[PDB]
Amino acid sequence: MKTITGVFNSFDSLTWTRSVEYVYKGPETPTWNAVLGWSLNSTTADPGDTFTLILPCVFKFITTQTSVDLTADGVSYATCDFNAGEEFTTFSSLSCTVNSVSVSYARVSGTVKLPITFNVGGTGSSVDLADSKCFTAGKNTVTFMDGDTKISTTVDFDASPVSPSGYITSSRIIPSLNKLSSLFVVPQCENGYTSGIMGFVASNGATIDCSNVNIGISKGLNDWNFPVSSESFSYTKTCTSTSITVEFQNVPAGYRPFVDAYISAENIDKYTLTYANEYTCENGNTVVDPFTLTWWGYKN
Repeated sequence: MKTITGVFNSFDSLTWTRSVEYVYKGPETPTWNAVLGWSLNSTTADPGDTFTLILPCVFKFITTQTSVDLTADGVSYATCDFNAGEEFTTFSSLSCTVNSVSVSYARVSGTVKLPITFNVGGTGSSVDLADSKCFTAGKNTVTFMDGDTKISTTVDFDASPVSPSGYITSSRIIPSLNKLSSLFVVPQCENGYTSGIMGFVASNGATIDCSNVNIGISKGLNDWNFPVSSESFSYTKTCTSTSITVEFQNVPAGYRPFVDAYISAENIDKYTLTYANEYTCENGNTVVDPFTLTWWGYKN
């Protein structure tokens, strides 16, 4: 019946788990595990009271469960539902409820482990652009909040191993929507671009969701190759269920044109994009460098 704050009281560790699928400890790479400390006082907390954990800069939880319990020595003191930020908010959260228990306690403390990935960009969306500025390569402080309480720990995020000079592509599963976002950034031109055609044709069983696209020019890219800003500029586009195509003109120096779209896949773990990738740096000659990628996912 009341909302209480300050249940979560420490950020004990943030560690990345290396798997066969994932090779470098990037912020968006599954899976990061945040171990948090929590403490409840029965004189200030009653069963049915609620409290929330805030995770700034966290895209999603990597789990198929809808909730996680705060438990100690086999007793469930609270149930916390996952509320991923995704493309809706820059932060994810837990919404928790204090559980009734068969033990009486005055004070009890424990930890919880949260499987997450961070959002450092992915599209021209308001959400991704803001989060694109969340972290830099190297040492960072990751802060979560419960009401006015701030809890933090340090972590070291490797920069992308992919050169930001060439074309950039990225895809990311949006669990609540059963969709992915997918991004193409045009290769860099030193002194802007005369012209270009950027986008992708979907195949196998992928189709483009034309109601959720972003076309922008970004002022450079962050440490993970993602747009940090998005401004309009001179282009025409055509979006159909199988292809998004953006023809552009007269982009100035210092900027990177990009395009991103939501994708609906018959199989969210396997689809194919064919990328047009044509561009004519200013004062230069047209490059026509199409290529195809198969995107593979390990969603459960």
